[PDB]
Amino acid sequence: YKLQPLTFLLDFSVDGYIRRAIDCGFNDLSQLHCSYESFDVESGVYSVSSFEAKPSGSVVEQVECDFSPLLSGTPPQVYNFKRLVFTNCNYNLTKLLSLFSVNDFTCSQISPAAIASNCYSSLILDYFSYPLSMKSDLSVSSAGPISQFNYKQSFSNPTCLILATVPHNLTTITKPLKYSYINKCSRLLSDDRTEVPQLVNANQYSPCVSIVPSTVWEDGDYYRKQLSPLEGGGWLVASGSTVAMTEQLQMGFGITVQYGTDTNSVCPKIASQLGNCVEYSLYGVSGRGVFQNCTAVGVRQQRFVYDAYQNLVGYYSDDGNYYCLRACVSVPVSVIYDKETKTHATLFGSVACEHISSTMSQYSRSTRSMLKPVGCVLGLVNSSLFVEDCKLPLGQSLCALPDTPSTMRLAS
Amino acid sequence: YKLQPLTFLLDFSVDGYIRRAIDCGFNDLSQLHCSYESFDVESGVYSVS
Amino acid sequence: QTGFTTTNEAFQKVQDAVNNNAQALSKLASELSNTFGAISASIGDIIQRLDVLEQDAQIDRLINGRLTTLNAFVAQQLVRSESAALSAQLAKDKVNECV
Amino acid sequence: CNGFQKCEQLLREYGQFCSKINQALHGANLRQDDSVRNLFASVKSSQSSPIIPGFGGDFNLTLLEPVARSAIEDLLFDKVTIADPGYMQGYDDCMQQICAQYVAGYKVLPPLMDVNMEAAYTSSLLGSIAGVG
Amino acid sequence: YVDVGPDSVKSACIEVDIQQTFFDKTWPRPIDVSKADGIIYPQGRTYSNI
Repeated sequence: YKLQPLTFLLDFSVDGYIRRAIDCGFNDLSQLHCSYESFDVESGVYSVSSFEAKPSGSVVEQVECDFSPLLSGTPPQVYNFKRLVFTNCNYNLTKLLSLFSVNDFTCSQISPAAIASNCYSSLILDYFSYPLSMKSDLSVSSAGPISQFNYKQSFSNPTCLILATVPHNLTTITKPLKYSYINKCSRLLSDDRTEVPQLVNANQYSPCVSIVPSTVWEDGDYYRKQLSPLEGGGWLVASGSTVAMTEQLQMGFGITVQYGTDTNSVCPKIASQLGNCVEYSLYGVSGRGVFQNCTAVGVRQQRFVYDAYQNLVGYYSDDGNYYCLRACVSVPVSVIYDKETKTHATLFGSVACEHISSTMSQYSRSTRSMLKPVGCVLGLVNSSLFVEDCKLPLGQSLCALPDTPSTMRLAS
Repeated sequence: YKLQPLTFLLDFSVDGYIRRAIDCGFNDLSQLHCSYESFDVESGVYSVS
Repeated sequence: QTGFTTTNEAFQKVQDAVNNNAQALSKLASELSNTFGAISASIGDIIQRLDVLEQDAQIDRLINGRLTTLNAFVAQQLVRSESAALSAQLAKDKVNECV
Repeated sequence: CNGFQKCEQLLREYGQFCSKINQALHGANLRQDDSVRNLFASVKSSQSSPIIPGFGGDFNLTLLEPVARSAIEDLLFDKVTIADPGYMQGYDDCMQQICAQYVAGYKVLPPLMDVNMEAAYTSSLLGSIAGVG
Repeated sequence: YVDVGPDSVKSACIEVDIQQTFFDKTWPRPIDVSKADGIIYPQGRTYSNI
């Protein structure tokens, strides 16, 4: 017998050895037995989880930006880092990792597999020359000098910090004379009594970085530029430290994913148009809805449309076809235990009678894989006698007027 | 005209273009409209600075 | 018979009571389903964030917030039912004597 | 939750909280039914005069049933705007287009009394008023 | 980089007369929110009638 994690109500006799157990998952009555924590529950109308329609006919809606410029030519220093933005273009993560051996791979606030699989609104990649030894000094957020005065990554945006070594075989990358960074950046005030340090923002240009040459002449070299009176006067103090060049060039790369921009798909005929059913997906937003031609409301300047709710409907995404989606249909189930008569009757609330499907044929949701046209009560009920007026009446009140006496045998 | 961050009540036509808007920050009367989130509100005593 | 909405204040009270019950049920449920998590699609980190670890954290906080909001909604329903029971007894007394 | 494997693992731990919420809702619905029955019991057991188009001379009677759904009561139900409860065809009406089952997820229970049954109770009261005067 | 085409070969720039006082006029045009003057539409998506 297969074993699966399950919640089992356990009844213990005087000995304490288990004698009777209830499986909550199998059958609606067993879920009711788990409720109240009693083997037998008093007869009542009890709601059960609604049966959601199965998703079907999924629709999916999803140039070729090369990563060659980043790996070609001399990489700039961390203070002089240059960021390249790639938008609406096919991209391959595998090619970049194969091209450069990756000593350290880390992604913050995001999953590396997830970003590759999911289309991204924007992909900004920053190229910098970074020594391999100080892996700790480079961080998305740190008090270390490289984050504080050289290159930083935005904590709020999901960001990936990658340290890689250029292969000797690759000739496109040109080794810098030596790794260079500015250890300390500060600006003297006009009075000169107080000097205030400046911390570089992520993806933010630095005036001190510009005054320092791309390769610092000496470790702890000092550069002084007198600030203009228009900018408040005083002097600019820059201290740059040099790291000896490694035999193999090492480059620090900062990866930033933007999903903020509404309309952009950086992706790595079921999926196409036709499919007036539950499953669907669009350029950047995926939702389950039924699409019908409506031609009622929408400027159409933006393909996605909002319903004044936190989750936008996103309808009218195709310019050619005006389709307005609807919410997924779920059918509520109400069961009367009728413990005294020991008969269970199942009623599906609303959704007419024909719409409901026997044994969850059209509905994925069920208590378990094994479950459990005459007239049309509040909902179709599996009872042999549709009407038995004045026969042993009991006030079950399953829906409204019907008393449903089973002393099955409903609507009296 | 310089722009500054602010919350503005927005009215959308069937075309969806914004025919009219309300600036809540401009005055107490606009602030009561912003509180109800309705362009037209019945006259009543309202919270003030 | 000719005027109910303006002539009768009591009819306006019926309209207000019907509007209040419908508004409370519709507004509350929709707001809870409307991205309770700071950054979510009603489900936290379903695939985009750090696989299972990030997903479990965001889903857990969203579920806990929904449960507390549901408890507040249930408490409001219990207060409404108690007030209804008192009013129903008053209505029965009016039918017994005044009518 | 919309319904996911991850949601289920957390939900089973919080299952007791979900169960207690359901118990309170079931009790509230039952007590509301008990209140409706108590008011109906007072109306019932009273002899009722057969309804007459004119109960007395020179007396206008909008209360007379058009035939269920007395005129003024219909006026009242019409002026007001109730779209929250749909039964049997309510889900079908939403698909044609409130949306209790479509989004979020709750079920609005039936009143448990037909409008015609409520009108019949008012009809019995109308006959009783003249007799118990 | 980019090319703007050949630079002007003119020997000297044309003389400019500055008359700020003549230009100054009383023409007040306050932003009217009611008429949606100078408000950007939300770029993310179109919105419902309400």
